[PDB]
Amino acid sequence: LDPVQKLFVDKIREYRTKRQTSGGPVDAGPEYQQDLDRELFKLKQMYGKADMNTFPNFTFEDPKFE
Amino acid sequence: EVKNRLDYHISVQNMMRQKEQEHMINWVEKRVVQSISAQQEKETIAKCIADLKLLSKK
Amino acid sequence: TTGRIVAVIGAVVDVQFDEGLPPILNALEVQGRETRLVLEVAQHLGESTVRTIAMDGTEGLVRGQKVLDSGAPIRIPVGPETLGRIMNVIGEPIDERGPIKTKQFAAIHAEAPEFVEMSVEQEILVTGIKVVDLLAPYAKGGKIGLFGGAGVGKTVLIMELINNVAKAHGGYSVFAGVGERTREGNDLYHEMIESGVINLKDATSKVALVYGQMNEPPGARARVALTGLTVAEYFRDQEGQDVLLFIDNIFRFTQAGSEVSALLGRIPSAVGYQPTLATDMGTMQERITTTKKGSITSVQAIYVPADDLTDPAPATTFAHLDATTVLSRAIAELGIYPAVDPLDSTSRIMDPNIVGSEHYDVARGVQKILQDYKSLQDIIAILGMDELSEEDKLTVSRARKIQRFLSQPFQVAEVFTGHLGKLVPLKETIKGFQQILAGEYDHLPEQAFYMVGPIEEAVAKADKLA
Amino acid sequence: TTGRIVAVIGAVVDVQFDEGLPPILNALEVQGRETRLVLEVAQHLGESTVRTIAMDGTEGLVRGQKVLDSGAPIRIPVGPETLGRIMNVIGEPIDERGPIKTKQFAAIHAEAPEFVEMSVEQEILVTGIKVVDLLAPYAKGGKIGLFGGAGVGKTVLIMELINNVAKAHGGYSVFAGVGERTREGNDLYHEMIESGVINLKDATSKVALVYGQMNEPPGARARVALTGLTVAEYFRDQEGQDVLLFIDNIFRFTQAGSEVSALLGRIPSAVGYQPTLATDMGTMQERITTTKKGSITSVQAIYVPADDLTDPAPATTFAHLDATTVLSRAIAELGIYPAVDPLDSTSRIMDPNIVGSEHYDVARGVQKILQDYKSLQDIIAILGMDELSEEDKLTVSRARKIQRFLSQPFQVAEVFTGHLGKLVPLKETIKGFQQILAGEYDHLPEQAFYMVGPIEEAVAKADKLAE
Amino acid sequence: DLEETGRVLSIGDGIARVHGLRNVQAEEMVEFSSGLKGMSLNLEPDNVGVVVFGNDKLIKEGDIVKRTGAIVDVPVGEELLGRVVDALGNAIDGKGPIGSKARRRVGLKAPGIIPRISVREPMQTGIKAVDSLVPIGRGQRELIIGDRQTGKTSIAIDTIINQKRFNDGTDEKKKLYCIYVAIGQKRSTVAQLVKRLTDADAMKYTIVVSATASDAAPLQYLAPYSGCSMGEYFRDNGKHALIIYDDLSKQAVAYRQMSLLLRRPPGREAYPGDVFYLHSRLLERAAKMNDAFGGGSLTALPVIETQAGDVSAYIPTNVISITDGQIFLETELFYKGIRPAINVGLSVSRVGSAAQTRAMKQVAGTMKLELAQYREVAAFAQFGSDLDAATQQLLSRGVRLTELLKQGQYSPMAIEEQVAVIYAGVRGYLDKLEPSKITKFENAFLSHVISQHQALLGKIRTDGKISEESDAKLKEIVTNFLAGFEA
Repeated sequence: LDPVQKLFVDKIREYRTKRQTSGGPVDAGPEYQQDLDRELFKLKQMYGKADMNTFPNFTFEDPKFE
Repeated sequence: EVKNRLDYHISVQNMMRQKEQEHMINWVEKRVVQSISAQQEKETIAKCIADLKLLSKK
Repeated sequence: TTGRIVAVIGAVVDVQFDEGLPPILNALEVQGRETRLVLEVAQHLGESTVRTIAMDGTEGLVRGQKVLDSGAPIRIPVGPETLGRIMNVIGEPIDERGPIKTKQFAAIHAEAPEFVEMSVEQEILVTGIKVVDLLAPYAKGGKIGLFGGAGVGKTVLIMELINNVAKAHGGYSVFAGVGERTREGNDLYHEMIESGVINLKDATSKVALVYGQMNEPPGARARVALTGLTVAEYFRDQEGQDVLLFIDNIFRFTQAGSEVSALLGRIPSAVGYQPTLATDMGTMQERITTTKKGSITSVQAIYVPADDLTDPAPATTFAHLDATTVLSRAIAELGIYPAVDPLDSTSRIMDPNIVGSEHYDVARGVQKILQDYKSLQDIIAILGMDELSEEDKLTVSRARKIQRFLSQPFQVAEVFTGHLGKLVPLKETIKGFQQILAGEYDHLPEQAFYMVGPIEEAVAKADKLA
Repeated sequence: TTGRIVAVIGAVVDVQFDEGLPPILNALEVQGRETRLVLEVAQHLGESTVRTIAMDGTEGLVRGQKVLDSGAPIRIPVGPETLGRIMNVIGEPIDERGPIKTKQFAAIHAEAPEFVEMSVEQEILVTGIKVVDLLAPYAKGGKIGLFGGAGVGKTVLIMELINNVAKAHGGYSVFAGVGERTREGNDLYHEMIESGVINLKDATSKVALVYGQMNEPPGARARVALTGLTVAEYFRDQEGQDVLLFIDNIFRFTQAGSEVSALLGRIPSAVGYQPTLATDMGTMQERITTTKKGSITSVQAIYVPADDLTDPAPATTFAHLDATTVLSRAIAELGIYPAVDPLDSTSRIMDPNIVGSEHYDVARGVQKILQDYKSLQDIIAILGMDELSEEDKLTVSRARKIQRFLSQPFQVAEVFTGHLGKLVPLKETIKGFQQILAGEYDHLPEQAFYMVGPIEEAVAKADKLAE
Repeated sequence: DLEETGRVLSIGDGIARVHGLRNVQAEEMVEFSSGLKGMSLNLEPDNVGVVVFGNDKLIKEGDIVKRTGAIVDVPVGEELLGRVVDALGNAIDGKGPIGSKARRRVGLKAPGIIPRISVREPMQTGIKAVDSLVPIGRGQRELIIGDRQTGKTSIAIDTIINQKRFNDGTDEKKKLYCIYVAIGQKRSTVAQLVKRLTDADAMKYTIVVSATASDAAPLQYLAPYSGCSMGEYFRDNGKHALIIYDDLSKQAVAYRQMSLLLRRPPGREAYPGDVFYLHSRLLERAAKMNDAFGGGSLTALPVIETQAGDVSAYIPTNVISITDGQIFLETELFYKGIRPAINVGLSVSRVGSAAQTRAMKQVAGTMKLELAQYREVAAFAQFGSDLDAATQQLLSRGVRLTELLKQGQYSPMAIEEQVAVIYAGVRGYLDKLEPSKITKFENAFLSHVISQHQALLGKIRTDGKISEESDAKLKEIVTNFLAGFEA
């Protein structure tokens, strides 16, 4: 409704204020950040072990002279 | 190996945004849910549209 | 809100809450019930009256005696400080060191992990015990069912497992003493005390003991299942855990379900069984799992009901069993502690395409060898050894080495063993068997394979001899 | 009259007609029902309410909905135009050739023929299938029960009778696929077209098809039987006709009954079986007869769930039976098609007179030996074999030959058999056993008798095997 | 706006006696307050017996039950081919939302004879044994009866996987939309399964309707009918649907329980019998349609999981009597390591032939038979018996053939390979070889022919029928290959 779009406005306002700022997450404090870190570790194992932000190097192979 | 790096960042931002979205949402809604007696006329528009039901259903 | 005793017929108390309509499973505390007389709302009968089930005994029941709805299920302390605390079902100590001192509480129903929560393809939990790992390699999250030798140090083995794993990987434990004798819980108690896997001065009390014993009203015992789950979920999600969840003997829980079924006016079913037997289970089981939160890995003492299984429940259970333990007297009889039988230490997920033939075949070779050897054992039983092919003789010896190699000392029972225990790293174990299988050591003391840890230590043990 | 749906608790549609309560068996038509929704009045429940049965689905019903009592049972066209037409229970096409137009109409109930109305004594019919005749020497116009488990070749078997025999008897037939597994009913159908046993060119399509399938409510399933009966009764009485009445499966009727009983507010008595198991069935079976105006030769499929016969239902069934075709899972499993339990598959009209003594005796000898053999199974089962009288040894084998000989390949189900199946003119059969008995074959391998027709040929078959 | 609502007259047991709304439609799906659905089964005057889909710990007394005013429908559409949903037809996959914004009545009748047609369709599973020995077309009800991950479940999986090629193919006229209605299989179980499917991404042509182990029984109950409706759509959109009903046994429990909770008593085996009707009606909707339905099919592979092999049990008997055959699977063989663990003495397709090719007939006729006999001599002859050469041969060969139908779990195949390798064996190309190495041979052989004689294979596929030349080519290919297999 339109008296219920009066509430919808309210939320839209808070979203921008946060996004162009942050306090933790604006409304979240350390608590968010801490939770992430618990999920973030387990995902490394699911996703590999390193190179997550940096291109993988490679190596090349050899033989036996016969 | 190239994919593995990227999709982690995407996935984290996605889940992170939902854990912002929910957390802001409940906090905003749990703060501001008060002005219904201050503006009655959300039930007056209920009775307005509700009269356009009580008339305009049949 | 308050309720009234409107009807008491035994521990079914129909309480008319004279002003409340709290949903089913809302926990009620009866007022004037000094002892926490929880009634669990069971049915909304109408008339603001609910059928509740008293979960504490009935006495002194004033007609219209006052009940105050606790309005949600039992909320119970959930928090690590429980490890080292024996609570009854209600989450009250029965370790009696005042209360248990969490703050994080939980209403005692928890719900299934869902698809989105999953961690889709499971993972073996490994103990480092030869028998376990090999024969029924455990799955983290898996519900494993213990048919097993009584008083053989079943529990001890379990302690040892806890020791091996819950120590190793930082798993914790919850013990749900389902249908336990006060005596048996005692037995455990000291066993744990003694073992120092409960430590009433250390957080190396790694186990919260939750007891839902016979002597309780059904409801409590019935519900102790949900409860126990609720704790482990606390550890699981919160403490990230891979929990070992002992629910022992879940069967009696089940019994309790049925017991009430009748007395819930419900038809239970044929064989007595609540017809919901499966759903009860299902819902329970589905809480127990592996997720993106860790695992609640379930070590479940499971009675062979009426030594039959026809009786639906275990039949269902089979679904709910995923890795199976029959702890075995024969093995025990052979003096072998580990006393497990391999042909029972199986997993429905133990299949080669479905886990792997490294286990399955190295084992098949082994299981073959032992059984084949068993086939010879009858032959030999008549003939002696002589007659056989040497290869058979070898295999017998090997089978036997392997066997012996399964004998594994106990840390937790130096009192029994006079030894420290051992653990065996799985690769090394297997490798071990590859060696014996390879016949490599079959020129060595076979009885050096007896009571050791690493296969190397069996080898080592051979050497000092010859 | 109009009634209002007062309760529909399932397809028990509880109707209150305020507009009296005219008798039970009143068919009600529910008004406002997309399907013309027949309710059969069952109880005047009291106070302007009747308990009725929906036989159809219960859709859209608003409790109150008007039902206009059609005031009498379902009236359906009956008579010859139904032949070659596939009818539903509500005596309405599913031929999908539109209406049937044989203007005698009927309430699907009909009531049992008086004592005088019975053809007093019936006389052996035959089929030519050794096993069949032998054990159940067919009765003209009898009600033959097929106790039988789960269409394993059961269904094939019944067909097989139909094929050899229902063909062999020229005159009209009624086929009632009750609870019928529509897929096979399709097949059968298509076959009848194919065979020209149904022809969309004549009602000389010797079979009128009635199907009252298992996607139907019980109410339908229960009642289709009555329907089929009413019709065949038309042909019997009216048209003379040895109507061959295929019921596949009466069980589903019964089944339909038992299921409702609970819902009928009754006790669904032992085994869940309704109290009234007997009366409904009995009265029904008693409707079936060979009157003095003809025969309804009824081959009545009897599913026997888990084949238990001790089971009240079959227990009852026997009372009405004339020839029992007992299919033996035990036999069947040996791959045998025929599947029969022979010494259960019977016809009461075992006679040195009627079957003549030749058959009779031969059979009795046979019956005996098999029975004896039967004794031996138990013995060998537990005692291995091997130290017995060697005569027994012989018989054991013989019995197996006999057995085997009783086995016949399938003549329609080359699809199942990879053989054609045969028929054995009765004397070659009597003779047959006499021959085996004569040991004429019995210095031979046992193999050949399997899946055979005439005994000579079994010998022929022996020869090829004697290689 | 009490003018679309009622109050829960009593609730207990997820059994809602529902007050009011006497406007109710028969078979109306209603919605309770909680987003929970129920169905107004029983119109009692003063209440509505409403089955609760879900739970009433999520409810309290007097709760408003609001009409949904709808007779049960399920969302229907093809995007579900590419979805796992709950019974309500909601993404338990959670992918996104259903693409299905069509709805379809779940209670649609099984059409008539005339609205149907027999089979001539074949359908494949890539399981040699299956397609051959219980050769199955489409429409067909075939009971899979079997035990604890005997691949019991697997069996369906490989089959589905097999259809992948077809879904990668053009056999649209045969395009098999697979519905695996998963009843009672826990979330985990499903998780594995689904995952496997994902990987196979058969899922693109697949609905997985999942009512896990946990479920509210009516959901579990409902789920197949649901699956069924969805598949009927496909069938009816000409397509060929394959529904795997997995398993109605569990459903039966759920229902029974439901009945009993409805206080409605049961019969035999304590089981109320209209679960037969239930299923029968459910399964009757499994059919092979005429042309009007675009020739549709819904092939039903119901699963009932044996326990104890007491087929004797009412419910199996029932199902048998409904089905158009069964694949009985034997566990012992499984322990023996044998997947397929079948006992095809206990497996039948009384149909069989509607699904068959001469290629297949040409090897299979003999084989089926050979196996029969082989089995027979497995069964009587030597195991500690006689040593007649004939039979001994039959055994050797037979034994061979046995392995040859023995198929790994996760191993569906192309038919031509199968006929090919089978042919090889049929024609006795391996008696001269010991059983294990057949397997080796086959793999190798297979890859060989795939490589070179893809030509020949191609052709063999093409004509659908091995040809004498081919036979020779094949023969040669094999003999030589074989020759290679040794040397």
